[PDB]
Amino acid sequence: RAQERLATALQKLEEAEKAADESERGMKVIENRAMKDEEKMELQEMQLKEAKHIA
Amino acid sequence: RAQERLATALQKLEEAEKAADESERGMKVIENRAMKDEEKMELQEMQLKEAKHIA
Amino acid sequence: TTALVCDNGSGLVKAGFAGDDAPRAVFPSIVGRPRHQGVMVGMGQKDSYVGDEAQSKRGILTLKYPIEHGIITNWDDMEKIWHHTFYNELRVAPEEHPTLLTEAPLNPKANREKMTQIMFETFNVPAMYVAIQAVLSLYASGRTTGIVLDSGDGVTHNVPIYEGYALPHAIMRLDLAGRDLTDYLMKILTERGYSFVTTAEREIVRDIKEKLCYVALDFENEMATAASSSSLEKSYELPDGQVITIGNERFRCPETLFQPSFIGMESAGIHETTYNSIMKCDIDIRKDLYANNVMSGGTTMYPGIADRMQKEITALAPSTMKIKIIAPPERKYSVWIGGSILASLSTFQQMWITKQEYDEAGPSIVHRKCF
Amino acid sequence: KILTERGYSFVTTAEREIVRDIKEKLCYVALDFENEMATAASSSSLEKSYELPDGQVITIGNERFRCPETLFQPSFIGMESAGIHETTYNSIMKCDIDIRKDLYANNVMSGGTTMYPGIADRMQKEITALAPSTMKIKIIAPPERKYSVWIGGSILASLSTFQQMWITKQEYDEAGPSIVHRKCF
Amino acid sequence: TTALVCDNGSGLVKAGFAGDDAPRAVFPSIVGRPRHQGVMVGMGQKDSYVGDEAQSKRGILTLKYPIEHGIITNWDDMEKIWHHTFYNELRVAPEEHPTLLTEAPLNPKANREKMTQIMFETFNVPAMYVAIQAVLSLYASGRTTGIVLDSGDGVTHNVPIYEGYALPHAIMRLDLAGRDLTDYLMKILTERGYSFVTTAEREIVRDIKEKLCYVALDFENEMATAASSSSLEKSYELPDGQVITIGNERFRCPETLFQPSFIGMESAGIHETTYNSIMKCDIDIRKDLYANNVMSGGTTMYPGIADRMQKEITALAPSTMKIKIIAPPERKYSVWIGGSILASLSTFQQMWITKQEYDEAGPSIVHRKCF
Ligand SMILES: Nc1ncnc2c1ncn2[C@@H]1O[C@H](COP(=O)(O)OP(=O)(O)O)[C@@H](O)[C@H]1O
Ligand SMILES: Nc1ncnc2c1ncn2[C@@H]1O[C@H](COP(=O)(O)OP(=O)(O)O)[C@@H](O)[C@H]1O
Repeated sequence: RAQERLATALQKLEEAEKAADESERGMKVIENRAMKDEEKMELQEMQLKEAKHIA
Repeated sequence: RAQERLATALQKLEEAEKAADESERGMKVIENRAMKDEEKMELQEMQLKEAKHIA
Repeated sequence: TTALVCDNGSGLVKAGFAGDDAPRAVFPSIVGRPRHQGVMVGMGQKDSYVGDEAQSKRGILTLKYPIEHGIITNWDDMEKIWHHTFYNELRVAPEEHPTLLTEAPLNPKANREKMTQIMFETFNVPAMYVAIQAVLSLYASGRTTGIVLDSGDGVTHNVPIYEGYALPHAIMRLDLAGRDLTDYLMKILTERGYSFVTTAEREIVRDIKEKLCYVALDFENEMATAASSSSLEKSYELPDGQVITIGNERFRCPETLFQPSFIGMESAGIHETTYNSIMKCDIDIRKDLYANNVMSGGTTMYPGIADRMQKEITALAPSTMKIKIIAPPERKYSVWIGGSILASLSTFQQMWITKQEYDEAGPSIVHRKCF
Repeated sequence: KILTERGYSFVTTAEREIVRDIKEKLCYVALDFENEMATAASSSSLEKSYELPDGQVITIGNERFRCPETLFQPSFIGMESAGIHETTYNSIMKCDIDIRKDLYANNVMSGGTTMYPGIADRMQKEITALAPSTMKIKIIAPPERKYSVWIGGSILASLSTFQQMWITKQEYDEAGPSIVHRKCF
Repeated sequence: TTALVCDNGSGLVKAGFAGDDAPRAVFPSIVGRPRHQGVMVGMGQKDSYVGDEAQSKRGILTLKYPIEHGIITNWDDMEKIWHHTFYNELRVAPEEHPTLLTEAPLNPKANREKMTQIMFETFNVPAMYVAIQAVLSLYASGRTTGIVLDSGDGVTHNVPIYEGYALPHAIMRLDLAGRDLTDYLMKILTERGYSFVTTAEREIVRDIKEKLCYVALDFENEMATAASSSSLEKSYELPDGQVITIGNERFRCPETLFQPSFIGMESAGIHETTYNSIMKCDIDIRKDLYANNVMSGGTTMYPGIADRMQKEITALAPSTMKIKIIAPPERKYSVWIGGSILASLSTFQQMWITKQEYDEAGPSIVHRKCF
């Protein structure tokens, strides 16, 4: 049984590491999109201001 | 050594899962924020439009 | 005809029809009354709102949950709640519908009795029945053994069941639940400068708790971390702007469930009461109970609670025992789901309490095996 | 536990002492459980009040004899073993047959838990129902029995034929704590 | 050497040396600045008066209490206050004097932190310490148990203490105090035609309150009486003659403390928060707490407040409990007195926060048990 749960711990360990790797390049792309939303909100907020002023 | 490496696998699995899931909470909230900034851009470019209209 | 399944609880009323897959109507179990005088004649303001109506009119009301810790204190507000449920949320004449009702274990018998009496007199149901929330929660999980840890908004009980048999002497009720966590959060939120005192803004604090809080896998490490870095701070928008930020609080608040000393209580933590309830049962059924720790109720919906719970109860139990924690993703409604399942049986259709039988034997009938 | 079903909740280790006082004052054994249950159901001549350390008097009825009844029906607390009377009778029956009459006649009773109003009478009734009919059942229940252990201890220690059963410091130094199990008992 | 005891509070700063019997210097904690321009050259008018100087120059200034509800908001005015205290009210070099500071419970931790930091940097004390006003108020009354109801000018808290132990989970802070009563009096004084709007004449109203108001043992009877007769009207002469009269107001104003609804607040009255704080405490210590309701702070100096308070809290408590209200005749300074007592101890002389220790550990040291 030691060999059994060793093998299980091993495999499940690496697959959960791979799942974390999926979630973490996902977190990389989502923080990239976070900065995307930062710059988009910045630009659009600026143009909102100039719109209000000109109006 | 089976049980010691098994304990290593357990703690690693667990902390990696918690990291994956906190990044998952982060991805939830950033998808939310992304849609948020999306409709933000929509409405504020729109008020820019009507500002240009009446301008 | 179909039966109704109204799970009162504190904080949230959950009603629906037996056999459905989820409670149809869900609304906060509060009653509000205006606390100013009103000046616009012809507005015809009613005198007491209820449910989501009150939750929306919060700004000018004073809200009062009519259930404190599983027990019903204001009976008139409770009757208002029930009447509003039946006639607006479900829009159903309760005269031709057996209704299922739930209550925590170890409650004042007068509570259950008066519940039965009001049900049969005011609303005049054809039949009714009162069930233990934890048994229903086990039903909804497809199990037949295992201890269940329900933790709603007012109370928190453990019920060990094995092969459908309950061990009553090992039931552990504990009066620490979501309302207490909300209050402790209101308290520790002062030390940043935020002051919520009104019964209205207690709801704001409840929302903050449901959104930002989480359980820490290791309290000391998270404390030291939040001290060093600032990667734990998150912001929040109040109903009038003025975004606020909370750090340490996010995991200090629900930590109470494991260290009740934070709010001055003396009883042991959640993991401790669970383990004790296990140890009270006979030795032959302890492995299965270790394997089948069900969890229900809205308070068990914190990000990370199952992992911390497993860690602790593993630290307490022997090493050669497999600890598992059954935490479904819809566990908030597990009690109502189990109630629907049970009421949908036919081997159950002879356990109801018939109006005639009540008229024959009085409210004392409930404690009898017409349970 | 059973005080909850009236609305009274004591959970603190402090107020466990309050509950112990309530038990020592109001509880009592009932000669016939079913009759007393039916009686408490019908009338209210059994309710007695009690003032807590902050006023707010409480009242208990059925509990007064539900609580100490456990000793005769341990199932109330989930234990499986037999009741007090039953274990007494069994202990009798395990003894040799020639000494059972005297044991029937000399049921001594001590300790503070045997200080309930009525416990001796119920005890006698039960153990009489178990034993044969031609045996005399008696129950020695002194009024100071709560201290009978200490009293007997003083009596024994005051003997002189006992002054050679002690365990001397020198002897223990010579033979280690294993000496106790030896006939230096 | 001697220790300093500065009890900031709102409304009134009171300072003195440890071991003394009463605070040497007592002056209003306000800062004034001229709001006109001034035309006489060579007059050399300074730019901001402080304390009694400002209270005398009221006519041409704009006064601004730098403490709102126990919390410090304008830190520069607070530093001005402290500096003026040390260098003019006491004529003492603060470099060689450990100072004792007070604050209400449940305050922003940043407040106390910045307090410590400024104390060690600007004034450069050798050591200091921050104490809870209510604990000191208990010290000054020779007690060691009993709940204390401090109510200064900005905040109002109850702190149940037993045998020298404090039960923090039962502390009840409430943000209704003398300033709010002053404002409510300013408001209801309009309905006689008297209009006070300036920050100067707010002080006039404060004096009117301190002189003519009182608590009514029974509100309805006193209302009906003032309606029928006129034996309750008393007059008062403003700083320019034009005597005024007030009737109903005399007891309508301080009644707020028992019916906070008068000013739109939702919390329960003073007696109610007291009784609730009692009930939150363990049952074994409730009789002593009932018997030792200490009071302090200037707001508890209304003629009749102790009798009304006893009446109410007796109506709430069981009948077989002895209610007593310890209301000394000097209770306004009980906090400072207790502070002097404590600072004068020697078993206390190792609880200070040494400047070396602070330099070693930074302002975060205060929350640490160097409390
Ligand atoms: N996502 C969440 N995280 C933490 N706590 C929650 C969450 N959702 C709800 N709660 C808490 O759970 C309570 C609802 O639990 P519920 O099962 O409805 O109680 P009851 O059974 O008494 O109705 C709410 O009062 C809320 O404070
Ligand atoms: N005789 C009195 N009657 C009623 N209220 C008073 C009286 N004297 C002072 N006060 C009020 O009490 C306040 C002073 O309380 P104090 O203990 O100085 O508060 P703090 O502790 O915040 O300095 C003043 O603002 C005043 O309004």
